[PDB]
Amino acid sequence: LQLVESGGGLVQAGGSLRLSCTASGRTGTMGWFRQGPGKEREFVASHKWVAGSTYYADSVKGRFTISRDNAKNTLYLQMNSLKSEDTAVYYCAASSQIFYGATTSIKDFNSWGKGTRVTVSSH
Amino acid sequence: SCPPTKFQCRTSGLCVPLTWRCDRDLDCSDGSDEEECRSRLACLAGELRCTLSDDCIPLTWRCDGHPDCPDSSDELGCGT
Amino acid sequence: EMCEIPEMDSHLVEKLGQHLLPWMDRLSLEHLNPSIYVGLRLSSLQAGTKEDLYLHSLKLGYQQCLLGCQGKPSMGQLALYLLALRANCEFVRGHKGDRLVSQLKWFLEDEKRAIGHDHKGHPHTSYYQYGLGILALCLHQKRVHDSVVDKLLYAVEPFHQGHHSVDTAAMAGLAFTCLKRSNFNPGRRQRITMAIRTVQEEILKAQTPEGHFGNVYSTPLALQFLMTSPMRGAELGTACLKARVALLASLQDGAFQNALMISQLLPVLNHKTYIDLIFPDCLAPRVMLEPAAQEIISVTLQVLSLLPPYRQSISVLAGSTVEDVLKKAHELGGFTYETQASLSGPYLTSVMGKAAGEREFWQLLRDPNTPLLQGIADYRPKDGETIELRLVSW
Ligand code: CNC
Ligand SMILES: [Ca+2]
Ligand SMILES: [Ca+2]
Repeated sequence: LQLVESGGGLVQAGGSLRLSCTASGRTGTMGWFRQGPGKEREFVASHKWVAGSTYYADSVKGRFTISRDNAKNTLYLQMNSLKSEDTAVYYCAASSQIFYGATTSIKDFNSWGKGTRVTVSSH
Repeated sequence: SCPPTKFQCRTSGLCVPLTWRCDRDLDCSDGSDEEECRSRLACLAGELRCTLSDDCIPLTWRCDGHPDCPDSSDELGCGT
Repeated sequence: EMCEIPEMDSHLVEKLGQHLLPWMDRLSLEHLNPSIYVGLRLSSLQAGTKEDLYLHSLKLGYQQCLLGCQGKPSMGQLALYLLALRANCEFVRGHKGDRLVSQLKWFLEDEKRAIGHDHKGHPHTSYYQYGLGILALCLHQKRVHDSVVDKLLYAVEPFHQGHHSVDTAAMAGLAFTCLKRSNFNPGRRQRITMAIRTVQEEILKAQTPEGHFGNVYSTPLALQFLMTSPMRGAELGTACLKARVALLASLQDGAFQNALMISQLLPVLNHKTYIDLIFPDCLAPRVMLEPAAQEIISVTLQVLSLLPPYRQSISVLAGSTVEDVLKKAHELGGFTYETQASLSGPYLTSVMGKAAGEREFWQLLRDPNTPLLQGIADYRPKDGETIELRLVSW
């Protein structure tokens, strides 16, 4: 399954970057993962099919807002109130299986995008 | 009717294992099993020694409502 | 709202039971299945005198092998044997019974130790079996320490990552429900109460747009758990009706062939769950089950994990099982596989002389990288399918 990310460039701290990922086909769980440069990858947020199937990593809670258009196979991350650590590459990911909460780890997701890099400025 | 390896319950005729013929457990329906009758290995921490048996059991098995010791010592005084 | 899954057509239920029926005459220890007995006793169907012989065989096999044999029943299977006793309105008793209880308690204690106080360490079997063991003991009114419950209480919270199994969450939830109804572990009562709600929410969040909770085969156990308690604030009624729709479609499309799966579904179709084994109703009327009176297919078998790698096209009659394709591959040459007995059915221990190690299983997949939801005997491949066997780490 193909996943194509969009949005996300050069923001001053405090924030408001929206983000997007569209998929060729319906998927079970779709999530977002951020990689700090040189530091593996970190889970950011899931969103399974129904309602608030929203799962958040404790770092982003209160900025957050993962959302999912099931009609258009497209997920989104509002990412308000951005900070130093939020600088990273953000990858969209998907898996055809809906499981018991918090997949969190990589390896549980089969399909990945190329990523949008996001960068936050101190001044 | 019954192999040497297995005791034959009377009345039922059911063949049950020869062990259990005298296990103080009434395995046959009539009870024909019972009526016809008749240097040391250290334990972990957080285990009890059974008062009379070799056996060791988690110390949480003390007064849990079930006799885990052959002597049943894990369930004897059993009051605050 | 309540989870109510209304009765399916009696004909449809009957044909499910007829799938179980041949197993009533398979009394060898490799085929004895306490889950089949339980599922049937909790159903609206019965096998008459065959049931009594089946239970007798279970008690002969399990007590002789564990306390004294081709193989031995695992501890997880011993837990299901305990459910079978409840299904006949029996409490495990006598000196043999007491010993069996302590063996199951030792299983839980060993898994507790394996998990650790850090909680980093994995159990040697699954959290599913850990929950099943607690449930089985609780059903016979045998207490387990709060420290044992806590492992499961943790394993159920969404971000825990021990497992991501709707079946395990449902079984846990079932274990937690038995503890709560029995007023066991009062020093964990609030956490047990909260854990039940947690499992409810996570299961209702695993619902598929089709209606299933996780997978068609997770839905039965999930429904068993959801049926045991109200869920205020949530629309449990709606979720469960959507699941029946999904369940009905799956049934009419022949999804349920496996005996264990049927044994987990039949109680649901009779408005019963494993929690009904606390106060069993053994004399409730049940309908007597009576025995229910060419194309060539090529399937590609691929084993990339092994070196040298294996890709071959195997020609079999249509409706053939993955095991049937595997058997042909052995006859043609260059393929060896090994299988071990399970209550679900054959389990693939080895492919081509490589046998999975600890935390390793041979996954069954159909390209592209889609894991199969059915076993080698149950799954029948469509023409042109590529069936892959991959060693993977769980
Ligand atoms: C735990 C887990 C589970 N699994 Co696996 C999963 N995920 N499983 C297993 C582990 C198992 C390993 C362990 N040490 O426990 C695990 C992950 C490696 C295994 C592997 C998969 N599993 C399988 C699925 C499909 C089955 N498994 C379940 C039985 C699914 C179970 C859920 C359920 N509803 O029962 C499950 C939660 C609990 C199994 C249990 O302990 N039962 C209690 C025990 C007392 O009974 P038992 O029979 O003696 O348990 C043994 C067997 O279950 C066997 N086993 C496990 N899965 C299967 C599947 C089949 C088809 C067969 C014949 C045996 C097994 O392993 C256990 C020995 O430890 C099943 C309901 C899960 C599900 N909802 O999808 C599913 C069967 C669906 C069906 N139509 O029957 C796989 C085929 C997936 C795949 N494509 O590879 C595969 C089996 C491949 C093979 N080599 O033959
Ligand atoms: Ca006896
Ligand atoms: Ca005790």
